[PDB]
Amino acid sequence: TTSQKHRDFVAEPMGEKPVGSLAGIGEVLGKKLEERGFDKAYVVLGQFLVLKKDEDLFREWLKDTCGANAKQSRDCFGCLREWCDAFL
Amino acid sequence: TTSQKHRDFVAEPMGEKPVGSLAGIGEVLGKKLEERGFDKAYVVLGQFLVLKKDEDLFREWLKDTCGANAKQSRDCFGCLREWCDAFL
Amino acid sequence: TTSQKHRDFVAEPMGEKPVGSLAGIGEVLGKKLEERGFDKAYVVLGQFLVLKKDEDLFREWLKDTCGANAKQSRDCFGCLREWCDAFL
Amino acid sequence: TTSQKHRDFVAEPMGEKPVGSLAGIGEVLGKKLEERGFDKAYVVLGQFLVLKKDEDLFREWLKDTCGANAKQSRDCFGCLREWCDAFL
Amino acid sequence: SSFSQHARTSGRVAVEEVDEEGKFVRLRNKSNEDQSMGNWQIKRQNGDDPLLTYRFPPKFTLKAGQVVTIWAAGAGATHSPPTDLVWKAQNTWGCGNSLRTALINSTGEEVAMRKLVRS
Amino acid sequence: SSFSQHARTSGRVAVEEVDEEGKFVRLRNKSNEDQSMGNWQIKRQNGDDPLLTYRFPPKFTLKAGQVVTIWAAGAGATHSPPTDLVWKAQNTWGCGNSLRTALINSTGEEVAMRKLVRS
Repeated sequence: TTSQKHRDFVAEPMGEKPVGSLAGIGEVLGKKLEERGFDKAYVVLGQFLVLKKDEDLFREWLKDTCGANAKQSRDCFGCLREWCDAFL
Repeated sequence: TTSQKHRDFVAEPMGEKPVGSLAGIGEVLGKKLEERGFDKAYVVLGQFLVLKKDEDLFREWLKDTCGANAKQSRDCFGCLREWCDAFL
Repeated sequence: TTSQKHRDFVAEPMGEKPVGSLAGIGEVLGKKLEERGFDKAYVVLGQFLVLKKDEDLFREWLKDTCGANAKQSRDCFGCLREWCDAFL
Repeated sequence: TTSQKHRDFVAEPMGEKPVGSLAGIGEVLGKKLEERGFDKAYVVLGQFLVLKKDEDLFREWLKDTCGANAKQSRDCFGCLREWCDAFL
Repeated sequence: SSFSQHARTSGRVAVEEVDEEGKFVRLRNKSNEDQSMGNWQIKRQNGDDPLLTYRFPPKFTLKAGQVVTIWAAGAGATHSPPTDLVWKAQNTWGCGNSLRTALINSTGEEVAMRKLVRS
Repeated sequence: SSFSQHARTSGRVAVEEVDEEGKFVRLRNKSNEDQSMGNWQIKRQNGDDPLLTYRFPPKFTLKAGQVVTIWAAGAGATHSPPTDLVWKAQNTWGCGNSLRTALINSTGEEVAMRKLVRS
């Protein structure tokens, strides 16, 4: 169904959690994106908002900015979209 | 210091308020930003997150994206920053 | 306990509200009181004050002036009493 | 211009002051007003309000009710008018 | 439970519990300081149903860690201030797939919230 | 004006204006630095009338040069921090020939006071 880390993140507002706290974001991709400049989750979500929450564009950009596969990109997009539906 | 519209936007979660709901944003600038794609306050706040809360960069971007003056740019930046401090 | 019209009347000073704005005064009662000469709320209150704020005297006067029964007279007397307590 | 009793009456809400507490009303005038039915200062104020705050009407009423002269009637009218302007 | 629970709280009092049948709404002063909730307002949203607003007394205090449970009229409980209150003015707090409750303080500001979302 | 005003200040905040009908209380921070007035107490004395005690929220700071006016319930004003606040718990600040408004800090110390005296 849903990853538990996803449930933990969507349970509460993102606040100031690192991008690694995002569901489907492990140390490899998290470090990649932090070096890319997306060192925090809220900047990444703003990109997701900037991408107007589109699944395809967001997932493709995420892969091109770190290398997330279809599974990882799908999970991250789902977590962000659910959090937006919950708190945004 | 602050307008009542600014406080009303800040006093509550942004939800799905239009870009015009932002402080210092009237019909002309809000319509321009909607033309640019920023059709909602959440898109602008996501841009602000991507901007990582820089005042000068955010205000310059707003001026280049809708022709806002220092007044309107300052009002919008203050409103978004306060909303972030409250809810983010 | 307290009627909404009564709450609205007591929340603010009566000022120059018509007799119809009084609690327990309908359209027929308001028109009758206007025809009798008590065309305004404050004149009716003064008549109530002329009767030394007596419940029985004021209710009997209202009944003989417009035709109020127990409930209407009680509501009007309570409204005037609470207005006197709040402001007078 | 005004007696000390006038200042004392005006400076505070009338509440339940006797008819004698009115400015320019003596013991005999107050007793006569009580005999006629105006046994309290607020009764005299209600009579004054019924007369729609007319100076000549109030002075004539006081003269015909308690035998107050021009000076006493003028003082009482001024006291009631100032009280109305201060509180009503 | 099929009702995903989403809570947000920025003050000393959080939404301790929400009754799915709308019998009560339960909060806690999860801080270590007694919280004064004078004139505070409770706004309950049940999906698309109209908002129900309950207001605290002008001077009401919820002590640290204490439980305040506002019962509806149909709850059948007895109010025991400052621990139990029964909102006899509201028969039921309502039901629905989107049960979100926002607590509004004396200054008309939301500081705590819980939303229950069902598929 | 028939109401003599006595102004005294040893801190940064001075009592700018007092309403004779008790509709509002106005204070001014005449220094060049913001004054934090968290939980400061305002005590209003109307001659021999019982003291009316007003307490600010736990965290409140007045910016330098700004004006905050404390309005009463009978005034009908609308609160708007950090510049406008309304005390609904009190209908009016009171009236009388000897109106004394004393600003008391969180430490129970008098730092400002303005007294309205009428002959």
